[PDB]
Amino acid sequence: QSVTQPASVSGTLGQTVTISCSGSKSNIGDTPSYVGWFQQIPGTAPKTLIYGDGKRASGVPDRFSGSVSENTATLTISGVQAEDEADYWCASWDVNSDSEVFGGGTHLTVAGGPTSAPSVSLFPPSSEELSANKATVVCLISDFSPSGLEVIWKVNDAVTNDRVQTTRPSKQSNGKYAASSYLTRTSTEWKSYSSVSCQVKHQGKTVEKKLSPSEC
Amino acid sequence: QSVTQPASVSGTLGQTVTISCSGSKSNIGDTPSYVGWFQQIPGTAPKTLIYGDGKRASGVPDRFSGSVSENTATLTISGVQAEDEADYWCASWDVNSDSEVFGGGTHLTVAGGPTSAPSVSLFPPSSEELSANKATVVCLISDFSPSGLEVIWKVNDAVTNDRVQTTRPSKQSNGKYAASSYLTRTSTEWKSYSSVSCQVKHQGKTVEKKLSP
Amino acid sequence: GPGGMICYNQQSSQPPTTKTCSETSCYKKTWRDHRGTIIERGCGCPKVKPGIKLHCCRTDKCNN
Amino acid sequence: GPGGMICYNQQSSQPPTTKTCSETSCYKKTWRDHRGTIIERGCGCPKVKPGIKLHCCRTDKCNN
Amino acid sequence: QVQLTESGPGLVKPSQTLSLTCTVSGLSLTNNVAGSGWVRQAPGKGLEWIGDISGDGVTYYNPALKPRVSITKDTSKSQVYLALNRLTGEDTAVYYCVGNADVYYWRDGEKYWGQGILVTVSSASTTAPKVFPLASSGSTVALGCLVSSYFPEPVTVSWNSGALTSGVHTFPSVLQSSGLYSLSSMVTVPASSLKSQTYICNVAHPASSTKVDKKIVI
Amino acid sequence: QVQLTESGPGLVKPSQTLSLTCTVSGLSLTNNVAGSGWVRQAPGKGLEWIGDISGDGVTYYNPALKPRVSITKDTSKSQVYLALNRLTGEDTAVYYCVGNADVYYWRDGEKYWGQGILVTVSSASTTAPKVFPLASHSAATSGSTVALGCLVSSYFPEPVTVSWNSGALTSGVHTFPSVLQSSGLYSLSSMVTVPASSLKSQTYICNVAHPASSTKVDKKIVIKEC
Repeated sequence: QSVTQPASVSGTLGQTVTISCSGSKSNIGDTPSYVGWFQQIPGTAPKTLIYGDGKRASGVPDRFSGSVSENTATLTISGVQAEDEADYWCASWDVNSDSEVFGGGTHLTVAGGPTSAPSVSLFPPSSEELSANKATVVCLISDFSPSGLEVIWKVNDAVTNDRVQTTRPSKQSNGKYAASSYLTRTSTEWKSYSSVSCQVKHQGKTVEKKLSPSEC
Repeated sequence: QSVTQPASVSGTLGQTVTISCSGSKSNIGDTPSYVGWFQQIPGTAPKTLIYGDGKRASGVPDRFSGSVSENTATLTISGVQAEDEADYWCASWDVNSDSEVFGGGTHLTVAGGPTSAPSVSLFPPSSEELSANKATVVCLISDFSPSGLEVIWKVNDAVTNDRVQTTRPSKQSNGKYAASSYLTRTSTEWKSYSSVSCQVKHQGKTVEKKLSP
Repeated sequence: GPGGMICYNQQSSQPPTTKTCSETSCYKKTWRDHRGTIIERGCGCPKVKPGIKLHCCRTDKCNN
Repeated sequence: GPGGMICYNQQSSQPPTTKTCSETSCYKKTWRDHRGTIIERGCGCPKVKPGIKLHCCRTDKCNN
Repeated sequence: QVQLTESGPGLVKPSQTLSLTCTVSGLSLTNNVAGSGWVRQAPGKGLEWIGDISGDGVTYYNPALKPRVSITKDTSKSQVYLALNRLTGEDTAVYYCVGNADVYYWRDGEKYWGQGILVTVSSASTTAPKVFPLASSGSTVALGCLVSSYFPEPVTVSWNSGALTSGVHTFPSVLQSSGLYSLSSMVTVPASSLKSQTYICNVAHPASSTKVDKKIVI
Repeated sequence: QVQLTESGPGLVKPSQTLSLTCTVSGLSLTNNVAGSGWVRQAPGKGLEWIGDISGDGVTYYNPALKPRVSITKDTSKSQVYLALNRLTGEDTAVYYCVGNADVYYWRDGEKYWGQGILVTVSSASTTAPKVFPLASHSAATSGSTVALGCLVSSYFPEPVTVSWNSGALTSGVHTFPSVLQSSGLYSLSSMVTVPASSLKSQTYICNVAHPASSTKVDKKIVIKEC
């Protein structure tokens, strides 16, 4: 059986938001009712928000509530906070397949927080790594909001796109976002370059940091 | 759903015989039980012998009984009289298809009765039929047992087989059997033939009747 | 049942109510809560989740 | 049960007997005869004939 | 006394709807678990259940016929009606009305059948029969009449309007290459009552709504 | 205090059987209408229910996995066991043990989750990580604060944890998501922001833990001038 929920929902801080989960009479519409709602912060295990007959789990804030109308269930977040930005899953039990069915998931992006410029930290290949004919330049961007940005590597002063791998931004413990980019070269390539650079474009600003090979 | 019963069963007079009807747990094996057994003499409406949970219907002889084991039911005739020669049908109710299902039927041939010679009556094409430029010679054989015989038409004095249509023997009110054969020709064919004849072979005997214009 | 099987649809101990149904069956679910036993009536014979006691029957207004 | 759903299979008011079942359901049919009320217990939830009251449930020894 | 009597057209067009009625005397069309319905038997085919309607008006149809089958009833008139649309030659058969005197559960009671009503599906039209005489031990003689060239197959035969039943036999029909049916009826009679007693047959072709009375004189 | 702890191999070969154990503390594996079972989440995929075993021992499996799944339980040991055979790359996922504190009917109660255990299905063998230091003049987050870190490089399978000063240092820490290099191995970076004044006064060691290889690396970040 298949239950479908929106792929993405956006909300401003303080704004009431709803995530909806559409199913069938065999599952979401089955009586007595069971529809679970679970919150997941990417990279963590899911936590139960709503359980059973739209009941709020222990220790869950009052702003989360769950309801069902016919074959469609609905999670309501009344006053989205920044901590609520996360993935949300609906589950139900289908009696025709005697099986628990989950939705596709819904990413809630809570926007409207304060803006912060990105701190860029550029790190050169370690001498140990270089002892293996391997060079990894590491660019760590931190303490920036909103989540979106662009990373640009440059060898010498020209833009390069080969062996570049960036990770999608992720929230920090303080609430801002962070990202990592890796420039992979051979030790000879690194020691031959005049200057490597990592540039970050965010909210119209640009922050560039530069490194150069040494015999340290 | 499909219930299967033997296509044919033979029994001697006085012998105990059984007709079996095999099905599934959804029908014959369903509880509370229903398996009906119905007797039909070809050309008649069915008559209910057994109904419900192997119960004998009103007016049915005591020799008829019905039983069920798992998904297989069985009708038992304890001492088959010759009146019992007939088609037999089993029916049940399938709960998965909510439907009544019948078997393929079983023809019971009760043999061993007394032998009787066939009376043959050969009638000529009517003057009206010939007034329609058509000729039908009609051979009616009656009051013969066993059921089987062979009919042979002959044009002139040699046997000829063109447009000869015979019916399968059928029981009469007295208990014996009867059959009819029709020889169809155009009026000129009949009026030109010297002599038509209808011959009946039954139980080793030979009875030929002849009619000429 | 002129247009179909007629069957009860009232809830728990509410005043008996009936509805016409295209199904040839009719059901009475019963389960428990902190409030006590909860009954639900309708047509068809639905499959239930464990904990629900399902009764069902195939005659007009049999699911009381 | 350990190997499957355990369920009553006795008939009418006989001494309770239980059977291990591969079905995740268990049933109690009841009907009437000249002899009176007849109950039949087993596993699954079978389709029944009109006149039979079917009660099935999905927990161990629930079909008493 | 139970009597189920079917009535309706014996010839239906392949582009019509077959509608048959069954009048019931002696059975209950009101018991919730008792049914009344229709079975059929086609030539060289087995018994095929069409459907049932219960005392509550609930219907159960043969799944293979469900899209074309409708069974209804009027208990005030004590009748059950069958309707089958999208007709084909395969729907040609003898249709039996049936009644189930059930008591406690479906099919727990005796089943009563009607005589049956032969229904033929054909684009051809009815052809009435031609009744020709058949006259030609010396203590008893045999006469008859041959019903020739009729369609559809259902034809009835009597002798002396039913007064004569001893020694009578009506035979099964035959399909000639012409595409119509023919049968012969016979009776054996005392040779002594040949010139003094009258011997007439009464053929009835219902599809053509015809009744012939033919005297057999030699 | 409910606690559901998964245990088992993080790396299984495509021709074996995945066997996971779940130790349960605070829940009942005896209520007939309460279930305990397994859910899974594949990378970049949604939550997929594997199965449940009820307080009566009755099992309910995801039909799409039914032929290969077996869920059992030992109530004396308060444990639930999962077994999945005919493994493929598609079975690589995070496996969560779950418990349903249902009361009156199936799924009427709160659902509790374990922390999840990552299981990778591969014919490749484990590769321990090489922890390299990350210190740079170009890591000046601000004027009063500097950023150091360590790069965990070239490990398989993916589950790796990172700590700083054995957990004594948690403020200003951030571990990043992993990345799959062309080599077929994983790499991630952990970072921490520290006061610039303490660089010569405080020691900063990171503690990487690779469970699939049963390895724990400790890398001291040394700030040396050339």
